[PDB]
Amino acid sequence: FLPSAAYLTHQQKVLQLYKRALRHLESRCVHRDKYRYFACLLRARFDEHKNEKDMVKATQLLREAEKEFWHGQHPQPYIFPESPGGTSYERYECYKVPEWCLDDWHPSEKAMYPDYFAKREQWKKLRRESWEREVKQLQEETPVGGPRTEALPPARKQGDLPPLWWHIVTRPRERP
Amino acid sequence: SWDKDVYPEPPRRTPAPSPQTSLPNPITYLTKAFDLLVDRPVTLVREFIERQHAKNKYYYYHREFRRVPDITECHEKDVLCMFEAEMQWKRDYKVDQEIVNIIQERLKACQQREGESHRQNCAKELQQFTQVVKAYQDRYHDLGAHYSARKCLAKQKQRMLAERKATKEAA
Amino acid sequence: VVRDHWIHVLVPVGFVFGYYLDRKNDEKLAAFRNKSLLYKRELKPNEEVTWK
Amino acid sequence: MNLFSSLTLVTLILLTMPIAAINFNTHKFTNYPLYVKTTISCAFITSMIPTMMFIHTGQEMIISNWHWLTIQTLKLSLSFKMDFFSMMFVPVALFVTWSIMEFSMWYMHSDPNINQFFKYLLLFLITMLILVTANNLFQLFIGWEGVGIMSFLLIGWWYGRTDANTAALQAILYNRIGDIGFILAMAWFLINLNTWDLQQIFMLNPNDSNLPLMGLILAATGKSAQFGLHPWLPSAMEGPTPVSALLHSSTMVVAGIFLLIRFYPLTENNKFGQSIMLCLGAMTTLFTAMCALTQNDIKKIIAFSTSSQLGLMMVTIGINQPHLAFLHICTHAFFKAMLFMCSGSIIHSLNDEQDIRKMGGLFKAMPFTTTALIIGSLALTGMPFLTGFYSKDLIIESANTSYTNAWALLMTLVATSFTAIYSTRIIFFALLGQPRFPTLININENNPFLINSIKRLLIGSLFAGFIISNNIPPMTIPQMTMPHYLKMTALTVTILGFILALEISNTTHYLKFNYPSNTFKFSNLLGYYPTIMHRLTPYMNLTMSQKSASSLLDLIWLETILPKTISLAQMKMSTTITSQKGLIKLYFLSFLITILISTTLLNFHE
Amino acid sequence: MLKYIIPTMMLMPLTWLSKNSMIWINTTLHSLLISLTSLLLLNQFGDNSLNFSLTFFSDSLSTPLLILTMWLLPLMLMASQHHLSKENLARKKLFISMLILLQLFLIMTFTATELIFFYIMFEATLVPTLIIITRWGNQTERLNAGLYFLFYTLAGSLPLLVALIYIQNTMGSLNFLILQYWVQPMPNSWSNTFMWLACMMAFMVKMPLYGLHLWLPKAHVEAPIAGSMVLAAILLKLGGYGMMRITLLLNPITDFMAYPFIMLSLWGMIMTSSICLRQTDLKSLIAYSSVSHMALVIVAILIQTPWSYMGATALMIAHGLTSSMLFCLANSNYERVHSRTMILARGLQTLLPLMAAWWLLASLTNLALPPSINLIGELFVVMSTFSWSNITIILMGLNMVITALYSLYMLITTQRGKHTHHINNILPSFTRENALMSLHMLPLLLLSLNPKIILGPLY
Amino acid sequence: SHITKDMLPGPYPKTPEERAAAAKKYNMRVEDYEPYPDDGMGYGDYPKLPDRSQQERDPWYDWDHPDLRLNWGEPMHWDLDMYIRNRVDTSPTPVNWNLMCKHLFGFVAFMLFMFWVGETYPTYQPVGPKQYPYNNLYLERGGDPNKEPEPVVHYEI
Repeated sequence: FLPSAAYLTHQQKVLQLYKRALRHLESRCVHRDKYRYFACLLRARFDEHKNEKDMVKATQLLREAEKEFWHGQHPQPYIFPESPGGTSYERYECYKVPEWCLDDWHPSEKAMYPDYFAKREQWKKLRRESWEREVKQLQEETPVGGPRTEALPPARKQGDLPPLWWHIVTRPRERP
Repeated sequence: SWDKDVYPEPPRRTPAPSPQTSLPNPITYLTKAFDLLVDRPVTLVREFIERQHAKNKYYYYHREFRRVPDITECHEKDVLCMFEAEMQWKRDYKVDQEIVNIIQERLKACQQREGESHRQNCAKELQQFTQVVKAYQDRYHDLGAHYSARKCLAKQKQRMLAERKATKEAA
Repeated sequence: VVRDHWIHVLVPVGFVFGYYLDRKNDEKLAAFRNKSLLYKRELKPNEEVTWK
Repeated sequence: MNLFSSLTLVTLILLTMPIAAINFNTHKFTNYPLYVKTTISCAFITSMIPTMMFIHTGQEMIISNWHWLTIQTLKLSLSFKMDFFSMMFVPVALFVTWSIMEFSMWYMHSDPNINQFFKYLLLFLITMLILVTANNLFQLFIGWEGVGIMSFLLIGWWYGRTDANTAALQAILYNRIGDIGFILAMAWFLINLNTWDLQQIFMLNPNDSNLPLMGLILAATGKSAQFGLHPWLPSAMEGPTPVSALLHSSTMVVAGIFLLIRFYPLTENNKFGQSIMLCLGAMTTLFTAMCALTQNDIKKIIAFSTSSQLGLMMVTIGINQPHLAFLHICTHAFFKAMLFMCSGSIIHSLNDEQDIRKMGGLFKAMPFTTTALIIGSLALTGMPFLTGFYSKDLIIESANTSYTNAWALLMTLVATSFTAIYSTRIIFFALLGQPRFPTLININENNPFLINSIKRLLIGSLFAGFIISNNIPPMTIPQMTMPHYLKMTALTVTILGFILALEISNTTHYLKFNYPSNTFKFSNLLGYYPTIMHRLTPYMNLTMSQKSASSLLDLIWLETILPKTISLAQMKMSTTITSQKGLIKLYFLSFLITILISTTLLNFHE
Repeated sequence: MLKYIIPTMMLMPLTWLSKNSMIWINTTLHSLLISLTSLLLLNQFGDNSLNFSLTFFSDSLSTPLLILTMWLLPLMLMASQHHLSKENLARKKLFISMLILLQLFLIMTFTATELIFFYIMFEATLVPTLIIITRWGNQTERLNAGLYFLFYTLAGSLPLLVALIYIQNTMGSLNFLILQYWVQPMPNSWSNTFMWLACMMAFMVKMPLYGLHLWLPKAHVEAPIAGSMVLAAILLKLGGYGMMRITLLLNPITDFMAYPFIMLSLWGMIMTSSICLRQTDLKSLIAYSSVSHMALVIVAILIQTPWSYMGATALMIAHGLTSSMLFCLANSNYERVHSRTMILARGLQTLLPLMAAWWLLASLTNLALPPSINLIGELFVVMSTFSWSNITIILMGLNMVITALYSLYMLITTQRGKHTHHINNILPSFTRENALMSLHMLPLLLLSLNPKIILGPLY
Repeated sequence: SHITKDMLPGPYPKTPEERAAAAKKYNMRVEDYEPYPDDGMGYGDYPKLPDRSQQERDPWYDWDHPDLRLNWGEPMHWDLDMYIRNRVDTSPTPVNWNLMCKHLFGFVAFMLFMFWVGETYPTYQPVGPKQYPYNNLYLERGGDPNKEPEPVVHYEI
């Protein structure tokens, strides 16, 4: 369930296991120095059988490693206050008013803010002028009838903006 | 105003506090300042408004009724007899509900005046409360929402006939 | 003021008409003028009426 | 009396003018926080005076006016009184909330929606004040559901954040179970004593007091975050910080047991009632005490701590000592308002990381908040003559010197040891250890409003416990005749708890990495009660809502039984009648057999 | 009462011979003047009712419902543009005149002296609503909804006429006083049981109770806002009004025969509050809410306590206001996004900052907020039913818990947490919609100050 | 403006045409399409999914609808109203489920058992009654001012 590929990798799965076990050992192990000791012990335990030339033995050790990890996890791991489940986790989703709005104002409030609305007008002209031919030709020129991936190509032909940029550039500041 | 014999009040009992030691007494200074800042101007305003009231003179009277005879003297159908009968009964019902309200307010006031000893000087009012409310429970209670007057007289006949059978068994 | 716009005068005059006709019905139903056993005083002071 | 009644009514009426200020605003203010803070200060400085007159003379009173729907034998007005509890509680709440106005000037300065916030919080104060002044029981119910719904809004302040509105939904659900308990008690009072009025109800003593007191127990264990309905309290901590401070330090959480403190002449009798009281209190006390161990957030530790304190107050109602429970309300209110406000100061100073892991080094990082935390988490246990001595230790003395349940005593004893050890662990992980918090630090307390608020509440929690707890008329018999090891036992248990927690701390200094043994899990996962019940009962009710209610009973079966069978009967009879090909011989044979069946079979000439 | 009948007639050719873009102002202004004149009625005192003829008379049950009808007319007549403002002048005038004629038959029905006249004006109220919801239903099953509405309400309501003719020619006339002052008990035979079942089952169809309630939600989700609000508020509370009047006869047999209807109403109140917790189609939640609250009303009518009748009429009026307003907010959100669903139109705390106050205040008047009239009604029904039996208060409080749950879920679903950021057509809130919200809420709070009006006959 | 044949009458049979139409219609893989089956509970031919799907779907994929975990073209499992975050969280638990309910019910049974053992075996300090002066404090009980003067006295010990 990832945008660029279908399966992660074997190495990617071992690597996610390593980051999750190291994070849970952070949360388990306070005072940071016994943490550093146990983290180097874990790094050594990965080093002792990292260089095995098989593949079914690699997935064997991976599967038993998930067993002996899920035995020893921590109930409330220290997740950061931006991660899902965290303390904040879009705390300031109260104030992410999107920018398809702000055009439905009365013109007196538009007369209070001259320069920002003039520059929004020139950005909106830049959106409307460079939408049809360039973006739709690059989106209906390079793909096959099945796209088979979600990475979209940059604009490297001659000039202007990359395709499908508007609701990725004009997103809110995430600390308004 | 109000009659002192329908909403009774016991006489006042108020001590004179003898201060042992001398700090003295912040609330006495504060209540004299309260008197001078609140009690005088509101009294002057009320006296002005009362003079403006007593320039002219309105009067409102109390509405009073007569005694239309009975429901026991009305016949089989006779709708222009039962009408006066049941409206007279319904006005008795309203004023009797307010009798119960007066007695229950007396019970509340006996609770709050007599303090943390409830059972001293509240036995008489609780006694008359249980008396009048025993009368109400006997007389108006178990008839429901579509009372007109006739279910009350049917309850009257049924209760006195049952007590007639009870005293015949007691004979 | 009337023939300038005559549309807003319609329902207040209709209500005045209905009020007049309710008073006319009340004058039509004027039996038992002083024949109730409760609301019955002698007629006074001037002329013949206690409600209309 | 003029001064007494007039000043109580202006303490109620000063908390209506800023609502008029926002309603008639029309040109938006900037000093509206300053306005709300100075009117709360004026409300406190007019609420000090009639309490002083109350202790100086006595002179309790009720006021009652503007009766509406005086329909049957009852009548109900806006009727509120000031007695011992009813005006010994109000200045404490106003004082606490004025300090929270200071701290919420500071903490919520950088969010531009501050005016609606102070509107909501002032309206919450108004509703809880209406709850603690009234004697008409319906007005108590008004204050009840009003503080329930303002608790809903202030928990769900941060829109977005599905944890917050999940929390608010859980809080309003357990408040409606408080409502079903309270309306059962109200129904029994109406039908058996013609009213809901505390004067008349206390005037009698109805002896069959089982159904109303069971309803009161259900309402109190709903509103006061207790066992069976407790786990909404850390979830309620998941909102903003001064919200949680006001909402679960002084107000909104004592309103469960304040009702039982009000109904002391009705719970004089009914030994079954007091047995239920103190069994429930001991269960809550041990359960949230053991659940408070191995918690790694600040606010959830403080929520489990205040749940244990309300457990001691239910024990205090189980033993016949209501006035000690009220004294514990007051001191507890000062104390944990100060504790929440100090933790909110630290959390906003340290970029809101908010957790006990990655929290450590804060002593000498300016030590005003560390002084606040050590005074607080000192005062939580029994410290021999501080504010937390008087209430809690008179509670355990009167609990030990009584005809008790003999296991509830042991539960309160063990949970006093547990509150000693999580107080020690919150001190040790919050202030003492090696500093574990990320660089580019801007730890800041050069700040007027923060130090003024913390200053005002430390001055509160040092003196006002004694000042309140000494000059009151003795409404009970103090015990005062204990043996040895029954008066000493409070300090004995707190000291052995400190030794136990300090040796656990020095084992945390070691390095062994022991595996958990599932009692760690049982104390760490909030208990298994939130996970088990919140995954069963939302799944069971809605699984029976989709199958039975949604698809099965209404739509599919009721649309087959009433429309479909009738419509199919009409369709089949029509397709049998009108499906006639046009041959005339069939029609005249029908005429002939009609004539014969009318003559000889079913007679019509006879 | 003729002073209220005849300007309702006179307000109809107003709409025809007013010119283009001037029918609106004249009809709104004159119906609001009719609302003031309607509020001048409230004279009713003490002993008797008031008689506005041998044809018209007003009990104190009929007074607040009549003022509710003549107050809900101009609110609706303003509420029903922007989904027919682009339509024709003739069809627009036909719609407005249809609402005026429906008001006329509702006034006919609420000031009905005779029960025969009450039945005729009952189904005369039934007539135009089918035409309204079918011609402007704006969905594809409006035919099915109007047809189920018609045949349910007739086929339940129809042997009521036969029972009323039988009472007409076995006891003389059917004035409510001479039906009263003469009514004799009717013993436990079987023909009396069928007469009771005919009358009470006709009104059971009209309320509805649980076994007959799929009548309603199609007629609300597949109907315009005018037919929806009039249908819910005035037609269901008119059915309750009718049961209140006709239950004065048949005094002894209701104790014998009125247990299973109490049962079906209670258990279906619980199941209906459960079914409106998990649905989509935002309009339908208020419909099943109305089914739950009128099942509570039915329990309140069939138990026969004065506390129960006061709580019943208070619950009727408060729920009529609340459910009509909440229908109107649902139509406002549907005009914002052409969805009718619930999980789509998310966000709306950030955008539309004022609409949150009306959603919250309507959801709290549906929550039974304690000074409001809704809790007054529900509280007296709970008091009376706990006097009925000591065990049935569990179902009442469980209804209370689930009612708070689904109402506040309906709040925090549509208008809490994240805009779906692909909507980008919603405009800021007009003055019209907020004027409608202020016309709904402010009479409810001003009755919450002084509810001695809306408590009915047994005040 | 919508096709009438994008709704869903009838169950799975027959196997080539209706399964091909449903797989093209629900934007699903052919072997991933599963009807319920047709036990007659309604349900049409709407697919069966792995039924939990909302505390999974790791939130760093950055799909369209952030607080719903949908992606505009998923078949939207039949019970989604019961499955949103803020309704039901079927996360993989840190312990178990059966072992959890066993420990909880055993602990609640133990606490209520010890409360019953307490309720049959109280504690008390070695102390007689509270001795009341005037006839077990008569005339400040329920009353009867002249009915029952009950002779009871206390003695100094």
